[PDB]
Formats: sequence, structure tokens, C-alpha cells
Amino acid sequence: SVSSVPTKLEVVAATPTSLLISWDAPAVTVVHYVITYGETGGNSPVQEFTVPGSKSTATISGLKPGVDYTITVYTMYYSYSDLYSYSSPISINYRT
Amino acid sequence: SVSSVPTKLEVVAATPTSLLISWDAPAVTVVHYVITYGETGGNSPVQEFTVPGSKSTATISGLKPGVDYTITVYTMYYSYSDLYSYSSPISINYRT
Amino acid sequence: MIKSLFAVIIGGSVGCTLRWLLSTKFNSLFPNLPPGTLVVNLLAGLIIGTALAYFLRQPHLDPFWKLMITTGLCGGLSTFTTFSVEVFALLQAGNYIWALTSVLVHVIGSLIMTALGFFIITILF
Amino acid sequence: IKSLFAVIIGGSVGCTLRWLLSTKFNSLFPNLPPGTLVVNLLAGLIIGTALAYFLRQPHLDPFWKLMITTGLCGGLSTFTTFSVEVFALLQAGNYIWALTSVLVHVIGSLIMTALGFFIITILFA
Ligand SMILES: CCCCCCCCCCO[C@@H]1O[C@H](CO)[C@@H](O[C@H]2O[C@H](CO)[C@@H](O)[C@H](O)[C@H]2O)[C@H](O)[C@H]1O
Ligand SMILES: CCCCCCCCCCO[C@@H]1O[C@H](CO)[C@@H](O[C@H]2O[C@H](CO)[C@@H](O)[C@H](O)[C@H]2O)[C@H](O)[C@H]1O
Ligand SMILES: CCCCCCCCCCO[C@@H]1O[C@H](CO)[C@@H](O[C@H]2O[C@H](CO)[C@@H](O)[C@H](O)[C@H]2O)[C@H](O)[C@H]1O
Ligand SMILES: [Br-]
Ligand SMILES: [Br-]
Ligand SMILES: [F-]
Ligand code: NA
Repeated sequence: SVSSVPTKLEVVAATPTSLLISWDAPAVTVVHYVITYGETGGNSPVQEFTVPGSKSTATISGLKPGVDYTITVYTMYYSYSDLYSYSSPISINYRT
Repeated sequence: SVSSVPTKLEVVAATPTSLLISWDAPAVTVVHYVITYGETGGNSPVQEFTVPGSKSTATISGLKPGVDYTITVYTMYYSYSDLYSYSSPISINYRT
Repeated sequence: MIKSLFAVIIGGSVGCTLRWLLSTKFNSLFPNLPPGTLVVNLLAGLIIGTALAYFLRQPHLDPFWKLMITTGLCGGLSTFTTFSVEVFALLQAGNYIWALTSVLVHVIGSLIMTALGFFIITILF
Repeated sequence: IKSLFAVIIGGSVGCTLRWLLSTKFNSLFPNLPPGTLVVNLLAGLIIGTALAYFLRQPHLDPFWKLMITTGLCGGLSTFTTFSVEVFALLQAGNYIWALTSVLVHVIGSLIMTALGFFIITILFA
């Protein structure tokens, strides 16, 4: 009953085509984080990559200017009861 | 199943008031050896002393010339089944 | 061997169960060194240390109890694998400082808890 | 209560398997009893494979996970027996094999967890 979900997910720096996001780590042993991003508008493909568990920021690049993106973060964490499992996502919206 | 008693206990050098004894370690983690000695004629205080598990020889000193001594060696040994426990002795008689 | 087997299982079940209850309640409170899995190794390390000295002084104890206490309780209470994955997960999280710390504390801590339970009973007797 | 049964059923199997393996084999090489090593290497393998594998099947009954890990791996593996052997070696003055036994058990079980993990990991790739 300790949350594996990160908190306080926010954009801290933006260019027209890139974002710098940061989150607060959940109080568990995160192996890596999964970051996903797609255009909030409809059926654009959502893309993802990993960031190592020590890191708690991630740059997203290659975006289109003045487009609304949905950014989502969740964890691959070790817990005693679950071994390696995935947290639920935390999600923000941001417009380049 | 494996014997924890030393073998080939023997006096390897003698003076009239001392014995150098040695024995073959058994096939177990011997924590330490105990050496007992007293006069074979049921009328001397048996004395015991320890020597470390790595040694296989010991010096018995302060003996009387021309007397029959009973000398034994047994192990305090570790084994899986019994944890720490004492072995049966190997015994010899020796006249100085 | 059937009576032996019952000692293993009873002692083990009491051990495994204790480790489970302690782990789920306490591990998540300090993930860098989960304290539930530490205490069950420090605890069973203590128990086996007392058993070391007491069994020695009681050559005639029924083995059924010795097997139930050591292979059973202590074998089921302690863990090498939970200690292992936590260190493995720390390593994969790149948290090496705590992976290494976790190894030292478990190893040197168990031995201490063993020497403790041993030299307590020694000195008592 | 259904979780209790998985730990017991799994732990009992792990404990029972630890008992049979160690009695038959520990005495063959007392400087590093190989029964106790093997159970720890083997449970490490199991927990490594269970690590990678369970990650990929997040719908599996937690019952089966708990039986294999906290149960079987928890019962099969042992810390106190590894510790007791070391302690015995340490009291016997056999430092070199006390040290070796620690390296081999810890380094060895981590390498076995990594294989079990990366085998499954590489399998799915
Ligand atoms: C004694 C032996 C010690 C060494 C053990 C092996 C260490 C080096 C592994 C090399 O292969 C790795 O495979 C990972 C996948 O298995 C990749 O991780 C990628 O994918 C992972 C998920 O599969 C994420 O957790 C990672 O953060 C992400 O970089 C990672 O890039 C790659 O280098
Ligand atoms: C002495 C006893 C040894 C016994 C065997 C130990 C086995 C250890 C397994 C480690 O697993 C790897 O750890 C890397 C490092 O933690 C991870 O890299 C991930 O994390 C790194 C560190 O943050 C990044 O630099 C990498 O690019 C990223 O892939 C990598 O994915 C992961 O597979
Ligand atoms: C990594 C640390 C882990 C935590 C601590 C674990 C402690 C384990 C060893 C303690 O037991 C002592 O070990 C000494 C060394 O084996 C023995 O010395 C005995 O053997 C020595 C062998 O050289 C002799 O010099 C001594 O006089 C003799 O008493 C001593 O009797 C024994 O009680
Ligand atoms: Br486990
Ligand atoms: Br044990
Ligand atoms: F322990
Ligand atoms: Na165990």
C-alpha cells in the first residue's frame, strides 16, 4: 500500500519542439520509468521510451510547435509483494 | 554418515616429561580439538585442554617419567545434522 | 523419515509464514534496505546462534526438535532469495550504494546475531 | 488465508527440498557444504526467471507468484545455514573458506538470479 505512481509531474522547460519534464519518485525501488507522449488531439500514435530509475527528469524531443501533448509517466518498480510490476500512470497535458 | 573422530592419534616424539602427539583430522569442520590425559592407573586427575581446529598436533607437558598415560583426542565439530556437538574420543596409552 | 519430514514442514511453515507476515508489513518502509527481510535474517541468525550453544550442552535432545528448529524454523524463517532480488533490483535501479550496503548488513549482521545468541548462552551456562 | 496456504504449500516444498538436498550432500565438502550452496543457487535461478517472467504477465493469479517466490524460493533458500557454516569456519580458524563461502554464496546467487532473469528476458526478445 505504498504508491508506485510518481507524483508532481510537470513541464519545467520548453522549446517549440522539445519538453523537459520532471516528477517526484515514488517511495519504492524504481528500476526504470516509462515516459509516453502523444498529441492530445485524437488518433496520433503515442510514443514511449525509458529513463533509468535513478533519473527523475526526461527530455522529450522532435515535437511539432504549438501542438497539445499528453505526457504520461509510470514506473517499473520492485516491491516485495509484486516483484517486478508496473505502476499506474500519472499524466499531464501540455501545449508546445 | 561421516566420522567426526580423529584417526591415527600417536606420540610422534617423547621426552620423559612430555609428549608431542598428532592425529589425522576427520572429514568435518572441526571447530577445536580436545586433548585429555591422565595416568592409566585409575588414580590421577584427567586433564583436558583445547587446541584450534586448524592444528593436528599438541604438546602434553608436566608428566612423570616411567608412567603409563591414557591420552585421548575428540572434536568439537560442526555438522549439518547436529550443529555443534562433541565426537567420540580416539584413545592411546603411552609410557614415558 | 516421515517423522523428520513433519518437523521440517511444521518448523518451516512456522518460519515461512513468519517471514511472510513480517515482510509484507515492514519491507515497504525502507526500500533501500527492506527491514522485514533483514529482521527475519537477524532474528533467525540469533536463534541459530542460541541453538549452536544449547544443542551442544544438550547432547540428548530429540532430533525432531532440532530439525524443526533449524532446518524448519530457521531454514524457513531466513531467506537468501528475497535478500538476493532486493540487491538485484537495487543494482538494476543503479542504486549501488544501497545494493552494497544491503549485502554487508545482511551478512555481517547475521553472523553478529549468531555470535550473539551463541555467546549469550555460553556465558549463561 | 489463501495466501497463507501458498506460502505454506510453497515453503513446505522448499524446506523439504532444502532438507533432502543438504543432508545428502553437505558432508561431501564441509569447507563449503554444497547442498546449502546448490539450494541457494537454485532458488536464485528460480527467482531470477520468476522476476523476468512475472513482469510480463501482470494478469497472473498472485497466488501462484507467492507460492513460487515467498513460498518455494523462500523455503528452498536459506540464510542461517550459510551463516552457520561460515560462523563454524570462522570459529575453526578457517578464514579463507569462510571468506570464499561468502563470496560464492552472494556473488553466486546474484549471478544465478541474473541468468534466470536475462534468459527469460532474452527469450521474449
Ligand atoms: C555480472 C554481470 C553484470 C552485467 C549484467 C548485464 C548488464 C548490461 C546489460 C546489457 O544489455 C542491456 O539490456 C537491457 C534490457 O535487458 C537494456 O535496458 C533497456 O531496457 C530495460 C528494460 O528491458 C530498461 O530497464 C533499461 O533502463 C533500458 O536501458 C540495456 O540498455 C542494455 O544495456
Ligand atoms: C558482483 C556481483 C554481480 C552479480 C550479477 C549482477 C547483475 C546486475 C544486473 C544489472 O542490470 C543492469 O543494470 C544496469 C545498471 O543499473 C541497467 O542499465 C540502465 O541503467 C543504467 C544506470 O542508471 C543506465 O546507464 C543504462 O543505460 C540503463 O540501461 C540495465 O538496464 C540492467 O540490465
Ligand atoms: C566477519 C565477522 C562476522 C561476525 C563475527 C563472527 C565471529 C566468529 C569467530 C568468533 O569465535 C572465535 O573465533 C576465534 C578465531 O577462530 C577463536 O579463537 C581460537 O582459535 C584461534 C586460532 O588462531 C586461537 O588463536 C585462539 O587462541 C583460540 O581461542 C575463538 O575461540 C572463537 O570463540
Ligand atoms: Br523471494
Ligand atoms: Br540451519
Ligand atoms: F541468518
Ligand atoms: Na529460506
